[PDB]
Amino acid sequence: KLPEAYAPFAPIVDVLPVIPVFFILLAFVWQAAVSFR
Amino acid sequence: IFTVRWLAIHGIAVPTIFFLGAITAMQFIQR
Amino acid sequence: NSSLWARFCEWITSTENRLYIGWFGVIMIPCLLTATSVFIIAFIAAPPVDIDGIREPVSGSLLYGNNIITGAVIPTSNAIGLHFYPIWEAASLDEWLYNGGPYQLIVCHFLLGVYCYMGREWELSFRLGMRPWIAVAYSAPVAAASAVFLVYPIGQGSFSDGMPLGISGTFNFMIVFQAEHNILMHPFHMLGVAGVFGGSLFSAMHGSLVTSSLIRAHGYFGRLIFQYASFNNSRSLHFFLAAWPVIGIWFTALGLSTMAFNLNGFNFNQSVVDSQGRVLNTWADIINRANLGMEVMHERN
Amino acid sequence: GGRDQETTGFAWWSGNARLINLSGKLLGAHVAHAGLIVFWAGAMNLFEVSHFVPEKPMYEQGLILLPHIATLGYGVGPGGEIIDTFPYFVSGVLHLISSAVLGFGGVYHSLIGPETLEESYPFFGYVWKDKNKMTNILGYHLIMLGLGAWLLVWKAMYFGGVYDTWAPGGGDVRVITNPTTNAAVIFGYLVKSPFGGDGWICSVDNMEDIIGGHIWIGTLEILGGIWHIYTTPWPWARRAFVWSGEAYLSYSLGAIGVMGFIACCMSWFNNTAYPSEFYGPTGPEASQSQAFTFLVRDQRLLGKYLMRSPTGEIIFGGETMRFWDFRGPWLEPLRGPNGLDLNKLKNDIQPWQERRAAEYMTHAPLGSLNSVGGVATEINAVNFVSPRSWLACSHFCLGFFFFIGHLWHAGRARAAAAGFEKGIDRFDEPVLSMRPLD
Amino acid sequence: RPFSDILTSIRYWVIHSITVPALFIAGWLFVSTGLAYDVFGTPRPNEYFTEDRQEAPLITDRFNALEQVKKLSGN
Amino acid sequence: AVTPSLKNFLGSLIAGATVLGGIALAITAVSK
Amino acid sequence: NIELALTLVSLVLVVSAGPLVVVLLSARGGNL
Amino acid sequence: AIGTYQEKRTWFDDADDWLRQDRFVFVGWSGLLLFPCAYFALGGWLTGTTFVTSWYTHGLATSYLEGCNFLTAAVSTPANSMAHSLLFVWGPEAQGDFTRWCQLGGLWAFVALHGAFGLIGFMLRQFEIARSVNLRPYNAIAFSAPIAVFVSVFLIYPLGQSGWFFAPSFGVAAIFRFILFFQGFHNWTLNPFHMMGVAGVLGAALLCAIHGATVENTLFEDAEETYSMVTANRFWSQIFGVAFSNKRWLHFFMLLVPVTGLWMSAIGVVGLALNLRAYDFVSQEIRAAEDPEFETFYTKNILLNEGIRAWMAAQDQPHERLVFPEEVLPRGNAL
Amino acid sequence: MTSILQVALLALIFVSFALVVGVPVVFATPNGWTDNKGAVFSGLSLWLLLVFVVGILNSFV
Amino acid sequence: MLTLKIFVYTVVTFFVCLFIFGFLSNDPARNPGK
Amino acid sequence: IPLWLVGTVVGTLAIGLLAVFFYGSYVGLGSS
Ligand code: CLA
Ligand code: CLA
Ligand code: CLA
Ligand code: CLA
Ligand SMILES: C=Cc1c(C)c2cc3nc(c4c5[nH]c(cc6nc(cc1[nH]2)C(C)=C6CC)c(C)c5C(=O)[C@@H]4C(=O)OC)[C@@H](CCC(=O)OC/C=C(\C)CCC[C@H](C)CCC[C@H](C)CCCC(C)C)[C@@H]3C
Ligand SMILES: CCCCCCCCCCCCCCCC(=O)OC[C@H](COP(=O)(O)OC[C@@H](O)CO)OC(=O)CCCCCCCCCCCCCCC
Ligand SMILES: CC1=C(/C=C/C(C)=C/C=C/C(C)=C/C=C/C=C(C)/C=C/C=C(C)/C=C/C2=C(C)CCCC2(C)C)C(C)(C)CCC1
Ligand SMILES: CC1=C(/C=C/C(C)=C/C=C/C(C)=C/C=C/C=C(C)/C=C/C=C(C)/C=C/C2=C(C)CCCC2(C)C)C(C)(C)CCC1
Ligand SMILES: CC1=C(/C=C/C(C)=C/C=C/C(C)=C/C=C/C=C(C)/C=C/C=C(C)/C=C/C2=C(C)CCCC2(C)C)C(C)(C)CCC1
Ligand SMILES: [Fe+2]
Repeated sequence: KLPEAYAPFAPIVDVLPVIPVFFILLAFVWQAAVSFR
Repeated sequence: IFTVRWLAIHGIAVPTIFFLGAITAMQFIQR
Repeated sequence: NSSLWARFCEWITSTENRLYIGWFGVIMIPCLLTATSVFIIAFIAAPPVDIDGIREPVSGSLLYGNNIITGAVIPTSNAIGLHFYPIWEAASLDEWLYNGGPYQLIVCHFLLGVYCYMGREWELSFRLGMRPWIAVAYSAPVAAASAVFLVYPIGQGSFSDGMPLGISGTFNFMIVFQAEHNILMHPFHMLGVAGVFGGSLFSAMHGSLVTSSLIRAHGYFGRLIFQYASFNNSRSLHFFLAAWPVIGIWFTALGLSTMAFNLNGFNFNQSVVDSQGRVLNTWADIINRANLGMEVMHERN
Repeated sequence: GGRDQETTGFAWWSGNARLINLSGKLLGAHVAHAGLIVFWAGAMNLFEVSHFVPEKPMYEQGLILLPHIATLGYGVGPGGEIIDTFPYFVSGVLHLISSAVLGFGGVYHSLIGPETLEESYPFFGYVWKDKNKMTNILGYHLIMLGLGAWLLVWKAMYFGGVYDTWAPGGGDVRVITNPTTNAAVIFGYLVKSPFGGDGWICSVDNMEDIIGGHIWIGTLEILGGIWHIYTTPWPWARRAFVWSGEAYLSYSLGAIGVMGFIACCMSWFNNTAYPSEFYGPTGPEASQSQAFTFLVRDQRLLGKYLMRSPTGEIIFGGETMRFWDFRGPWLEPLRGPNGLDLNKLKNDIQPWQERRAAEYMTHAPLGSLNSVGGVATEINAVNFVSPRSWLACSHFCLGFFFFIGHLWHAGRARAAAAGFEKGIDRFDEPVLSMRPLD
Repeated sequence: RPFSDILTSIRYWVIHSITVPALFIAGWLFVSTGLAYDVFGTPRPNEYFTEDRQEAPLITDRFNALEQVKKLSGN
Repeated sequence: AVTPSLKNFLGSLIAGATVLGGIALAITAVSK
Repeated sequence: NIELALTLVSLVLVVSAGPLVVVLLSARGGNL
Repeated sequence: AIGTYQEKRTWFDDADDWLRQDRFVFVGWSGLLLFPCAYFALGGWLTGTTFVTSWYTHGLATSYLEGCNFLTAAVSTPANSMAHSLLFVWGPEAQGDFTRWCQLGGLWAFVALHGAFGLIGFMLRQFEIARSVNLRPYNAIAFSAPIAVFVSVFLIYPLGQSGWFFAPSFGVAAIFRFILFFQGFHNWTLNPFHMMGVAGVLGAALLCAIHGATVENTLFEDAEETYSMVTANRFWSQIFGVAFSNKRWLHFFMLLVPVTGLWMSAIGVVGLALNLRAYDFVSQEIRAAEDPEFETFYTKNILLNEGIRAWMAAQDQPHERLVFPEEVLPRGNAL
Repeated sequence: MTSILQVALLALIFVSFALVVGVPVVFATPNGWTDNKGAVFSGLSLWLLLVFVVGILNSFV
Repeated sequence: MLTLKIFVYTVVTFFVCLFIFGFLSNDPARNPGK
Repeated sequence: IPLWLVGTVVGTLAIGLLAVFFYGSYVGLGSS
């Protein structure tokens, strides 16, 4: 597991790897906000 | 208001929402 | 090149030939012709092959009591595995034929031929001055051919597991593959079935709509389906026709490539259980029982 | 400042294509994407460390990065045992912070900054047709890659060492002292056929060869970098290549798809750069371990599990005979010049070899998308799919996609160079000038 | 009238702010309370097998099947 | 209703006739 | 339990971290 | 008022005028048959996948309520005891009890029949819309193929068999079960009609991909055709050897390939409905029997079919109550 | 010690979230980078220094 | 067998050389109007 | 309310429902 000092911060790490998918969805939603120029 | 498109959308959606609620409820079912 | 005042180069690139050869054709025509000749010869007459090194000579030649449907070019012997087995490595031509060397010869030459065929498609896209992506579309059947003939042997570690060059052999390969990897339940093959069914669907719709429109379209389809048609312009419709089957077949080829490396389809065996833990059957485990039958009957041993 | 379709000719679904001629915005996008890569590296390293129990093997826990760090000899002891997990955590954290820096940089040059830095910063400015400057950039990156390879070499030689799985008694973090710099040995791996037996570079069988090849590649890449910085392509090079941004992207896509296929096969087969102590048993390794452990178990209580290879060697019998090319650390000690010899199989077998063989038999790379181990005709009882299977599958998919991308972009680059990107000229066509008889 | 106008307008959101959650909750009570099992005949997880029957039920009578299914189920 | 099956079938016939009459009346009313 | 709640909070904060930026740009400044 | 020759307005004229209005959705006269039937077919399938069980028909737990996902959820066919009963809610079995009617598997019959009539209504809708804008109804004729497939495999095939039990249940995993059932029992792959159908389907997919790619690649730069027919014709003449010189015939061929393939598949499944199947080549069977060493991929296929049959009939056909001891179940090592 | 490290690292979490929210809107808004260069650079410096001190505490622990 | 090996190697080398030299012969893609 | 924001919200709720469905696929009935 993580080192003891960072043990309470396990849950945030559990959502870190999924963020690139959120980046591609962010590109898509930004384009939607732009109205697909 | 009670147009044909209204009737079609509601007939497709109201059961859809009910079934989605049922499915989500049974997701957290026992066992 | 540059032979006799570049006459050979002029002729190879010449577009006046009935069939454009091209520099990619320089490799396709010999490779494809060698594969064709060896396949025809092996199908017509070839000694039985030990598809597995158990010394059970499976026979796939027409002269050896087979028909067109049953006849096949047997995969290479499991003893050879992934080893390169051209004629010059076998102790004799009889030994080469007995171990299924013609299958490797045909598969290698044919894969090179189809790759150079994509190449020729690009070459004549460029020569005629059009946008060269017919090769990209053709990469789908080529991808599937590579997956069934090259990638699956690589993953399984033996060319004996490649698809036999036959019809009944193809069915046997498919049955075995479902037995061992649950092809039907894998999302990529499911997506490929969707791709093929939708390809037929859109081919039929496009044919019917264009045939009916050519009295000498958009309104008919709009009133027919309730969401209307997004591809109002013909260019978008034709790109959709290109994309749907192409990417569906790309994904089924990729699915097979993944199962080559032992990544099977969805396994929902004993997914649902009783309160006491008793397994409740579904369609998944009936498929599993079928797979068990195929698996046990495959292992001739 | 995202422009629009009319002013650039590229729709939103081709939006990034608008960055071909925007050097600064393109650089910003590239740096942001590098930040994304490093973000995923750090995030997944931290995720796996948080979900990593040292007592269990890495492959039993579906860890992909942790094997990669361990192969460098970071926090791993003899036999693949884990001494401490701190090296992996610090690797992940450093990756995450560096990714933060890279992401801030990528947002710069893209949101606000020089859109086209050709004139403000001539050193960093480039025009795709400008062969000299493109070669300058290529040479800079060749120098960087050579420095990375030499950094690996220094890590293996002048540092704690690299995890040699071929050391006696299993494996351990060995310090490489005399890497094989013999040119013939290094390039015979290239010359080796990619078929069964030879196996091409996937058949490296010792860290000495790997580090020697890395020395050679680092030196070659450095020399090529200084060569490209100080040289312009020859007339034949200028004649045989399309010189445009999409052409370079096509070339990179083709090379990187080939590399993806190579990585797939090497992760599926190789077990020295991918030690089986971390990535799990190779499929061939799993089958051979099954046969070997059955052999020793039946001997505890020769024709049952031994036969003759087509070449002539003594190999394991049954359906695993196809995997007779497998060369593992736990099997070579009991292997003689004539394949496997009965005397060593009777006396040489140490308990650690048997334990490793049993462990590899249990955790074969058979799996399913449900992360369920075993053959498809197996009940839901175990949860394991070997990291080798995941790596091979994912990287084959990515390599195939990137080869398709090479095809697409190379076709488009040739069309753009020849003016066919728009379509067929309506007024006249190349076909209309040819003889009607096809 | 068109999709853009009707979904953009806040009237749709306010009128459907009390209905869509109402239907979702209706489904949730339909499932959790077990009314789905009672009305659709789906056995609950603790009643797939009874004390009399310890295997998958089988119905043989074609016409007199109502009573057979009543017996096979918990009832 | 000499048999329960015949009673049920006739009930179904009248139910379907009622459904057809209802849809016919609905289209008639909504026509104008 | 508490760890799952913290994970959900982190997930929703992440999911909003981008939409917050785009909505701020759409409202404030107008560049987007 | 309005009519052919001064015909007085009647109720039918008003109904036809209302049903054919150019509103958001074309209802039409065929709408009265399509919308109720199709809506109820979809609703029945969704309800069956969500709530109704298959425990009392097939001995399976196949629905979202019981714990199955999208792939394994299905509306299982009625038990073999029901034979070909249409299983009305008011029928002699499940006499008005909706709960038991769902338990009897009558929901599959509901979905199947209402979907058959929805398909009829949709074909009639194609005809009506084609007549509305005065176009040839080639799309309805094309849809005759999927209707033929549905009638052959969901209605004619069970009708020729012992009951609705052996129809394909409306589900992904259940359809896979049906497919493997045909493989094991009917050797449906070896059937020449299935061969023609798969050839047609793959050829239609090929035509779709090739036509899309070529029309998108032979596009003209910047009332008139948008792609160069001559260029595509030359490209395929000099690449493949044959090319379409007429757009009309090309699109008609794209129409004809999948339709013919599915129709031949439907004929083959009609044959299978009576167990009239091209299962075996008698010559090869006798050759293998007399010569143990002789073996081909066809004999291996027959062995795999036997394995599927014997290992699956225990659970796939509960009504037969088959209990195969381990010693009689066919195995590869037992050959 | 451990609690000091945890509070400093939670502060780093919050400052990083604030930077994610602000740096993009600061950069993309018209006249955003100008007249706010000091603020954004101070935020980046604070984030870097806080990372460094968190690392120092980790070394101490 | 060795004679066959040499013959096949020669044939493959000849064809691959033709392929490579032919693609080296083709003029580079250029736009006449620009 | 902007249409793009409505689409974003609908997509986020759909993704959440899909995640809940898969979570149930891994815990509870149908999880073994
Ligand atoms: C390959 C990526 C890349 C490239 C090509 C550029 C290029 C440029 N940047 Mg950008 N930048 C990047 C990454 C990059 N930057 C990143 C990651 C950040 C975030 C820290 C920034 C932040 C940034 C700012 C804030 C500014 C620039 C500016 C500039 C311009 C001038 C910079 C210069 O010459 O000073 C170079 C100065 C130096 C002191 C050189 C330092 C080199 C050391 C050795 C760093 C270590 C590099 C080494 C190879 C290790 C590699 C690490 C690797 C493993 C990740 C130029 C167009 C400036 C500009 O356009 O306006 C004037 C500007 O204001 N950049
Ligand atoms: C991860 C891959 C990636 C990357 C690095 C980029 C990068 C870029 N794209 Mg591309 N794009 C991508 C994926 C990607 N895109 C995808 C998947 C699509 C399909 C939807 C597009 C579609 C697309 C179009 C249609 C266009 C771009 C454009 C651009 C440029 C934006 C220039 C500008 O003024 O910003 C414009 C955007 C804004 C001002 C608002 C963006 C604000 C976001 C929300 C910031 C998020 C920051 C981040 C989460 C915070 C972490 C960093 C923090 C620590 C500092 C930039 C170079 C544009 C361009 O330059 O072309 C001319 C353009 O027209 N892209
Ligand atoms: C180094 C890699 C690389 C780079 C830099 C580019 C860059 C570019 N490509 Mg290319 N491309 C690549 C790889 C690459 N591509 C590969 C590998 C393929 C094959 C799949 C393609 C296929 C392709 C096509 C067909 C087209 C481009 C186009 C473009 C341009 C605009 C793309 C854009 O705005 O994004 C837009 C981004 C999106 C719309 C998002 C797409 C989201 C995808 C479909 C979902 C993926 C899901 C998941 C991750 C898949 C995983 C699979 C797994 C099994 C491995 C730009 C010059 C377009 C163009 O006009 O070029 C000039 C164009 O038409 N590319
Ligand atoms: C309008 C479209 C439509 C169509 C075509 C169908 C068609 C069908 N439904 Mg569906 N259904 C519909 C609407 C429709 N339904 C609606 C709106 C509902 C909701 C109430 C249902 C609810 C429903 C259920 C619950 C069931 C069906 C079933 C059936 C099937 C059998 C029906 C049958 O034979 O008895 C009805 C047939 C008639 C009434 C015959 C019509 C002929 C004339 C008009 C009647 C005679 C008139 C004459 C003048 C009087 C003669 C007197 C004489 C006796 C002396 C059939 C496939 C059953 C089935 O097979 O499921 C498995 C079933 O269980 N349907
Ligand atoms: C599995 C493959 C497949 C599917 C799913 C499919 C589906 C569809 N094709 C249609 C059209 C067509 N299909 C065509 C050619 C083809 N279609 C093919 C294969 C398919 N076609 C093939 C191979 C061809 C080549 C001949 C044509 C030419 C058309 C059209 O004109 C039409 C269209 O416009 O295309 C978009 C639509 C029919 C109108 C409708 O909603 O039904 C209305 C009637 C209904 C819904 C009642 C039937 C209900 C049935 C029995 C299923 C009920 C149960 C569930 C809903 C499904 C269970 C699913 C589980 C098994 C997983 C629909 C989108
Ligand atoms: C407990 C039930 C829960 C239901 C779900 C909750 C929502 C409420 C839904 C109510 C309806 C449910 C279904 C009834 C469930 C139920 O309990 O049914 C029971 C009932 C049968 O009752 P009996 O057979 O005992 O009654 C005998 C006689 O008095 C009447 O038949 O069926 C009917 O109501 C009539 C059938 C439908 C109408 C006639 C057939 C329609 C098709 C006509 C087609 C004509 C052709 C036209 C061509 C164009
Ligand atoms: C341009 C743009 C784009 C893109 C972009 C990108 C892609 C970016 C990236 C970026 C990035 C990539 C960033 C990053 C950042 C990072 C950070 C900021 C980090 C932080 C960290 C931290 C804070 C940590 C913490 C921790 C640790 C250390 C470990 C343990 C645990 C914890 C968690 C505590 C798009 C197209 C969409 C649109 C337009 C705009
Ligand atoms: C580290 C390593 C190693 C080694 C390495 C090496 C040695 C490498 C090398 C590498 C190399 C050595 C590479 C190469 C490559 C090449 C290529 C990739 C080529 C390509 C080509 C092309 C692409 C062409 C084209 C063309 C032509 C032909 C002409 C005309 C035009 C064109 C352009 C079409 C070892 C094993 C020891 C260890 C482990 C790993
Ligand atoms: C009277 C009657 C009836 C009827 C019924 C009905 C009519 C029903 C309906 C129902 C319905 C009407 C339902 C619906 C459902 C729906 C659902 C269940 C959905 C789902 C969806 C989903 C799951 C989605 C997903 C997704 C994703 C996530 C991906 C992206 C996109 C999308 C969104 C696609 C009954 C049977 C009672 C009885 C007999 C008679
Ligand atoms: Fe067309």
